[PDB]
Amino acid sequence: LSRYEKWEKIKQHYQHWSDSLSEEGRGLLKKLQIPIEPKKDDIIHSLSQEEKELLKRIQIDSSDFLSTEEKEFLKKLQIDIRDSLSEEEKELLNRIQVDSSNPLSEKEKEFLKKLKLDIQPYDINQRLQDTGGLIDSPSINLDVRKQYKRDIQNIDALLHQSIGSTLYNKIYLYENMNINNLTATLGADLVDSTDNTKINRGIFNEFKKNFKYSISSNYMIVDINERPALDNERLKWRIQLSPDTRAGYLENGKLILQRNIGLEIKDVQIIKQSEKEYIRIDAKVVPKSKIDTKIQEAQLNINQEWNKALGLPKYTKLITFNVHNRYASNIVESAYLILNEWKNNIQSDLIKKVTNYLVDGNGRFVFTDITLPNIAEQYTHQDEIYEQVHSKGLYVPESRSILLHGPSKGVELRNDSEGFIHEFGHAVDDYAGYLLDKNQSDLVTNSKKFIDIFKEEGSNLTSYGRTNEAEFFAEAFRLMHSTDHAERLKVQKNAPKTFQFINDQIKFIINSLV
Ligand SMILES: Cc1cc(S(=O)(=O)N[C@@H](C(=O)NO)C2CCOCC2)ccc1F
Ligand SMILES: [Zn+2]
Repeated sequence: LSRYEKWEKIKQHYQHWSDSLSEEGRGLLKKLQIPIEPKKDDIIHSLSQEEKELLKRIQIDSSDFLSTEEKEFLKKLQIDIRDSLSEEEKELLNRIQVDSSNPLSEKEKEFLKKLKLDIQPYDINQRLQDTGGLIDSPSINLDVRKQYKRDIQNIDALLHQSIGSTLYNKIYLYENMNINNLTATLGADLVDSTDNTKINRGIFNEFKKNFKYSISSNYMIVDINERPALDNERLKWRIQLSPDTRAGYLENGKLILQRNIGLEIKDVQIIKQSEKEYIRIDAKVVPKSKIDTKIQEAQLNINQEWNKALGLPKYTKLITFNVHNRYASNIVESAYLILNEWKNNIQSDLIKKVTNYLVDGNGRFVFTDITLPNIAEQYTHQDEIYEQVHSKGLYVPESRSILLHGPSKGVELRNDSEGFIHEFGHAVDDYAGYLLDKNQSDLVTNSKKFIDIFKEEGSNLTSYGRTNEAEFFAEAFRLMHSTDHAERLKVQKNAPKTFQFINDQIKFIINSLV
């Protein structure tokens, strides 16, 4: 009631709390709000001459294991490295990335895999979001892992004062959000292709359809009064807190809320602000446990549903929903769609045989909104942090699992179903090689036959198909099972030796005896 009035009231409620903050608890909240960024100087200085030259040339955007932010920071490093080369050199040494696509050299990936460790910012809210709160996951340096733990414990203890039974229902809190923070997929096609000031009604129904609940595993920083959207801020959350939600007052009319809260999506509409269309999200704070309960129930249902269809013992734990972030209900809902597309597009006998092979190794299909290095099915078989990978999808042979990360975007994929089919291609590759040699299991694509076929047809299909034999097989396998016939034909057409090689590996799997 009165924007300035609302502000003043909330501030006063928290006034004593703010006055009691130590210079330590006050520096902590500042660190939480403004993460400590790596110094570009320090980084470049730590490199040797050869590494500088490598970093200088390397096709940064070619890496499939780096976030945009990490790709970008690295590109500034690249500029500074050449920030002392002729204009022509600079224009030339960058005007070839146009027709540039070269899955990096092994020696390039190794270098970047290690450099990625040195370019991380100290970001408490990101750590929590990336791990879904599972802050002991061995996805970062032990020493840094412990500092995060301490800061987080320290911040949890500061945020002890509830909003109160007087204010909760008397105030809405706000949050602007970039759609790409929940769905990088819908995000790049949910703003009307033609008129950017509008929302595509088709997608919006998509988005909305399955948006029932959301979790915050980090500390939401919310505005006491709604703020005009910035650039890519097409989501405008209107949040109602529970009488017992803990928070702290932040200068400039903001609140930091306690981590691990649950939210119930009450209404989602398309609304108009300053002549542009925005998506309004009305949410209500509820206990996380009440949402974790919906998730565990959805997990049990999907497994019982599939254990029957795939004829496995009912109690079989095949599917895991490792869900902790703000687009939670979508990840759950998405898994149903994906497994349906998978079944509607691949011979039932291929599905059963391969899925049984995974099950025999205690494999899983992991649908998640936390980064892949934090999924035990990967990390328990990858001690070296530099070899751990975050990406749209992953197949881990050692654990016979498929990991599929919801929020990210895969290379030239239309949807998550397709990422899944590609991952299943990896599993098919594994099983086939196994069938040929149970006494020395190896991947079919490691066969001399396929290797020669790769050296010949390896570049005929997707750019991503060129990365290596394994991926080429997975990409052909995916395309051979697309929902669009044209794609299925181009493989048989443009890559007949591969097509026949896969169909032959499919036939072999189907024919083998139990
Ligand atoms: C075209 C395509 C790319 C990915 S990705 O963009 O997630 N790349 C990873 C992959 O192929 N996983 O199976 C790589 C990333 C580097 O480490 C190995 C897996 C996932 C599925 C898919 F269909
Ligand atoms: Zn792959």
